[PDB]
Amino acid sequence: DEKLVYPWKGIVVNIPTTKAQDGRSAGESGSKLRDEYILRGFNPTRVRPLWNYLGHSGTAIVEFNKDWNGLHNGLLFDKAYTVDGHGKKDWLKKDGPKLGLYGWIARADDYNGNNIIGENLRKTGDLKTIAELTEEEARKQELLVQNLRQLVEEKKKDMKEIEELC
Amino acid sequence: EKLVYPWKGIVVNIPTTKAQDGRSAGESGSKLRDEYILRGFNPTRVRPLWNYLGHSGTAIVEFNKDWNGLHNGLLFDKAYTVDGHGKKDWLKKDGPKLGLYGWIARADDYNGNNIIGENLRKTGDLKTIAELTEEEARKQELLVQNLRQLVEEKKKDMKEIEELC
Repeated sequence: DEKLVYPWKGIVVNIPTTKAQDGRSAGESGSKLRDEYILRGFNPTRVRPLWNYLGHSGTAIVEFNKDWNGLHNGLLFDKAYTVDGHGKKDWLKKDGPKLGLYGWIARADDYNGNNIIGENLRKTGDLKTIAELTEEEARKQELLVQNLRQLVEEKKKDMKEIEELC
Repeated sequence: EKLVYPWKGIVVNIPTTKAQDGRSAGESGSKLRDEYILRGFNPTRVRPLWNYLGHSGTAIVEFNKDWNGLHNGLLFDKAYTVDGHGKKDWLKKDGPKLGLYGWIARADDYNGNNIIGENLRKTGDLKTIAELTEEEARKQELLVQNLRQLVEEKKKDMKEIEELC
């Protein structure tokens, strides 16, 4: 199906910024936003705003753990904003003025995209397709059980040996 | 039939020698241990049974507590048996016997009212193969579940993600 950015990443936009005398924008460290997401159960490792020549672009990348708990967290992050009426599709409606953060998990569109996001997604990660991953993992598992059953199967044979002698 | 745990071997007809004082003596049996080792029988210990004459002409062969032990002991047993030197062979009133006669220790020996039985009860207890053989493959059919369980779990964890995706 659709691919995603490994390691899993979150995109949030519409961060409030402030323009200083020199004309550069600034903003919160995002560790404030990290904490919130932590308290929310989203357990991200890192929240870094994307910078440019002006400074804070009003967008940040949310970083999740490489493992399967990561992907879990990120998806939650995604479903939250989506159900709150603050998904990407919501960010993009020309339907007017937007209030508060809008956020979504990073897929191929974002990785591809010709902009400061896409540029910072390719600098840091690679596309990967869920099922492809989801498959290898249950294959890696159906694999050991054999090897275990094998080892038991063996011990069983070792036990019929003795009985056959007895 | 039951057997003596830890597994033991009985060998009889060890040659002995009578000293001036009227006591019998014999080899240490570590010589016999070594032979059995070279034979693949891998015993831990061979100790002759003594009394107040000294060497009774019989020794107990000791095997490891584990399942390799029982294996070794049984081999020991089948060897002597096929060599024409089992217990049934030791006991025929059919005449004069040459060389060691040996056999693995079962209930008869453990019970028996003699220096053997007395030294098997002092050192071990009867146990019935199947009873043991059972618990072991039950202990095993048991973990595989618990493993499959753990995998079964990870599989569910994986459908979760797919269901969200």
